[PDB]
Amino acid sequence: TPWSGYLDDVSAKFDTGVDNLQTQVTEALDKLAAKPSDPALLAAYQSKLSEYNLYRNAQSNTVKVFKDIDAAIIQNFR
Amino acid sequence: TPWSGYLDDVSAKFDTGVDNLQTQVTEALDKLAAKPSDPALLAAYQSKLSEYNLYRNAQSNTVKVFKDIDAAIIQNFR
Amino acid sequence: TPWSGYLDDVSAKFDTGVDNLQTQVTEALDKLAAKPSDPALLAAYQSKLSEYNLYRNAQSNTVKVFKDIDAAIIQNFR
Amino acid sequence: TPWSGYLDDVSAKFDTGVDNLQTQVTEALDKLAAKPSDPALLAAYQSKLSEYNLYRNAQSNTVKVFKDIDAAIIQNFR
Amino acid sequence: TPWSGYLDDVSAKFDTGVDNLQTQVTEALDKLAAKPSDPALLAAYQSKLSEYNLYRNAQSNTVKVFKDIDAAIIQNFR
Amino acid sequence: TPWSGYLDDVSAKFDTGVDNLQTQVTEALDKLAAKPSDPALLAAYQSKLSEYNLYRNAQSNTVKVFKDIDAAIIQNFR
Amino acid sequence: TPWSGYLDDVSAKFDTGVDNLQTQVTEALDKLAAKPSDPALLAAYQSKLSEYNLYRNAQSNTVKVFKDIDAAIIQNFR
Amino acid sequence: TPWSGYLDDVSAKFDTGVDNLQTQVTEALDKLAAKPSDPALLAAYQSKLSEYNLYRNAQSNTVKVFKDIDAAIIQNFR
Amino acid sequence: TPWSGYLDDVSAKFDTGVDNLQTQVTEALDKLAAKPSDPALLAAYQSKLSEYNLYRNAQSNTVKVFKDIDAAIIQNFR
Amino acid sequence: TPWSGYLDDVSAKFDTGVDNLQTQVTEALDKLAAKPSDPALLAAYQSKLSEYNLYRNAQSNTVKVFKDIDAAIIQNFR
Amino acid sequence: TPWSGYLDDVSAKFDTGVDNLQTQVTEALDKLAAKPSDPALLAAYQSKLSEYNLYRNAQSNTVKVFKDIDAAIIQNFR
Amino acid sequence: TPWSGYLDDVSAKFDTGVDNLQTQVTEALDKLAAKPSDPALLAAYQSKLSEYNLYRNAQSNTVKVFKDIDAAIIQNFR
Amino acid sequence: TPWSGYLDDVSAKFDTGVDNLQTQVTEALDKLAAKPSDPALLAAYQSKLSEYNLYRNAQSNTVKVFKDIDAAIIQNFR
Repeated sequence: TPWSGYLDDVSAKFDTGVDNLQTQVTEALDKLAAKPSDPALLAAYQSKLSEYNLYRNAQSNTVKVFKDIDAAIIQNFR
Repeated sequence: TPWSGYLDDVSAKFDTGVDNLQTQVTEALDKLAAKPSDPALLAAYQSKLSEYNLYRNAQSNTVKVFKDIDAAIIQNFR
Repeated sequence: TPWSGYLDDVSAKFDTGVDNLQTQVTEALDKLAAKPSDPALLAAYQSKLSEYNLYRNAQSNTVKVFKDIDAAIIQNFR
Repeated sequence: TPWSGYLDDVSAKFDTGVDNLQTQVTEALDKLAAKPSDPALLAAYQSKLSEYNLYRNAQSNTVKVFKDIDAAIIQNFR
Repeated sequence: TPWSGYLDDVSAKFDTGVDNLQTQVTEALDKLAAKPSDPALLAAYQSKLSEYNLYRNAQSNTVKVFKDIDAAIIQNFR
Repeated sequence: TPWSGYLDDVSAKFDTGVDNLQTQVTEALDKLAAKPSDPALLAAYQSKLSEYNLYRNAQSNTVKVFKDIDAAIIQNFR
Repeated sequence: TPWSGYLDDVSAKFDTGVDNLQTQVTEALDKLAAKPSDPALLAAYQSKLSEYNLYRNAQSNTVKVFKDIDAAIIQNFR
Repeated sequence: TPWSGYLDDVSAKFDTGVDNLQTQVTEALDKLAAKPSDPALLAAYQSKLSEYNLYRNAQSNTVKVFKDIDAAIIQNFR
Repeated sequence: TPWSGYLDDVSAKFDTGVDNLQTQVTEALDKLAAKPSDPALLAAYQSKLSEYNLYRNAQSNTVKVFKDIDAAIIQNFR
Repeated sequence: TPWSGYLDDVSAKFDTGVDNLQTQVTEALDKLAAKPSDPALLAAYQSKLSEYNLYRNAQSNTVKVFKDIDAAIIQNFR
Repeated sequence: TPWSGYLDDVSAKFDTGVDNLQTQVTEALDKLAAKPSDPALLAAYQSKLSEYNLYRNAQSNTVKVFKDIDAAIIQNFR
Repeated sequence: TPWSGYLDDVSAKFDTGVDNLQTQVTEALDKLAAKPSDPALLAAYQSKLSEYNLYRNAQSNTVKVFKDIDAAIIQNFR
Repeated sequence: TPWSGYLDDVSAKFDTGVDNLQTQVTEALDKLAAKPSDPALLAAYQSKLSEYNLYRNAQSNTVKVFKDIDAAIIQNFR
């Protein structure tokens, strides 16, 4: 069984919170690269890329906060 | 179920806000290309093309604003 | 009873300080998406969107300041 | 009571600053479309349309300036 | 007696340094909104608005500098 | 009679040293939240918030120093 | 005493640099509108109108340059 | 084996997404330079050059976005 | 004796590096405002204004760099 | 006679090391607040403010070092 | 035999993890400097330079983390 | 021997990468200024000036990137 | 004989490691201040200033590390 800590479970909630955003970004890029002059494909790709940008930034900053909460408590043991 | 974020829902309101503007531009182009010397077809195509031009510009700039609002908040987590 | 801290009460003052700005932005977007070529609707939406932009930026930066004031005091306990 | 911010009040001064310019443009267009070969109607419509053009450009650029003034101050909080 | 700190006194020097710039911007806007096609009023308003823009930017950045000078000294107490 | 130690009297000098800074910060926030796009209100709130930030930091670090002076003397009793 | 900044003084040099160009344009228009078929009046009005056109364009662009010089310096404070 | 990172693979999808656009632009230029007064050659070259213009702009901006996503995560390691 | 630091001496080298550029810009503006339709005066003023623009930008950015070099060293004292 | 310790004498060397830097910063601010759009006044104030910033940081960190040297020796008495 | 610690072995995994990225950046720069107006060479160099930028940042931050883990353990010996 | 760092060697590759582009721009300007109405001289000067424009922009941005790579590593020493 | 410790000898290796970088920065500034619009002088000064910036940062951080190594050993005497 692969072990998962508390910081893993926080980062897992973003991964399960979006259904297939990792799939939808890759598929929208492949349709865009086939014909990069379609306004229907450009506006669709702008939405999914900007959505994926806010996805990783909210994920990585959240893990950073819970790390600093835990490190402040462990220091007060000794 | 295809997942849709908040930026998807903002861009979807422009898509549902016009009924068949993507259809009307394509149909007016096909009637124009059959006979590109009809003043009734030129004036009809000028209206629909200029309407489609303002459609994508208002859509793409609106998504850009809500991205910068969200990125300013996520930065203030840590 | 839902508990509310001091940082909740600071952020609540921005929420009660505007009456229905969350409503007015959504309603102005829906009227704009119905007809995105009306100058009366574009100028109305520019005002409410720029007002909503300054709303969240002043809110999020204010909470960040009071967090750093409190964290400086808690560090000087031990 | 409909809430109005500072940027709303700046844009409202242009709206109250002209009495019925939104009415006068629409009425001059309706008289022009009835008979678009009258020089008295063409010269009247040229004046009101060019007046309405300078109206929206001075309005929209003014709101853009006060937005950038406010965003520079809010950034210097934290 | 309303208390005023050192950062208040720095920001007060910009307020007393201009006599009635807050008045002159508001009065020039009201004369402009009455007739927004007068070149004498546009050129007068461009000067006062750009002057008011440099006013707040020089004020807010100056207060930010003296804050960081003081915070560096207070940290070296303990 | 509420008892007050020496560390209470040091912290009381900051409280009496400012007249109504706790009042002025709260009142400036309430005026800002009513209309968070007024440059006169943003620049006033930047001054009072940054003044309140230096207030608590100078207060809390000063009490920390006098604690460590006293604890060094009490250790040299036995 | 009406306060005048540096950008006011730059724009004032164009106003004092021409003696009565604002008067001469208005007077030449009034003589032209009385009899708009006089070649002596048309050629006189072409000269003064084209002179007034270069007047405002050189004035407004000059103020724009000194604004961008000042804004680049104020940014390098903090 | 030539190593290829993730940013290489994103830029490679635009290169494989078009078949021979780098060839078609060069060949259309060579046919145009032989006889630069043929309307069949001018209209063919306008299409391929404008297509190649949107090709590089969509490619270079996409790589810039994924760089800023990665740099935000690497900063939150320490 | 007026004291001058190292950052004063860096900024003084730009001031002594140009002989009378502050004079030449003011004199070219006064000759331009007397007759703002002379191509010999417009082309002379374009050269001196663009020269003065690069003067302040190179000056202010240079002082900003030496400030950040010094602040990095002073931090490594304690 | 006002008593002065060794840490007073170290901090006094910075005060006597600059002649009138406390005067020059205050005078440059008063000239700037009278006309905050003069590039000669902005560049002069950038130099003196950045000089005053490095002044207090080098002063306060130096006193912190000599405090920690003395506290390490006093601890080794008993 | 050249000795290699644990921090050397962590940094060595980035060096062996890329095959010839140090070679590919240098070769792409030499081809770019020969003709710095080729879009095929600019887009190739943007990819390799941005890849090399993320390479060193992920390497240097990783070594910093394992240093702080080890220093926390060594402190708890005595 | 004149010392040259790594950033000097990167900037030197652009200088040696072009043979005499600094010479060719100056010579094409001198031939153009002798007779600025020759289409053979205008089209030759457009090519060399636009080539020199891309030369300095690619040079200066490349040095900026390697500076930020080095500054990120030096920060992780202490 | 001027005494030199171990920390002096570490800082001396940076000073002897560059031949005349202190000279080359000062000479490039003097040539730049004579004519601050020469692209050959701007690009030369960008290279030497950025080289001098990395020089002091690598020097000052290195001395800080060897200080903390020595202070950890001296503490373990008693």
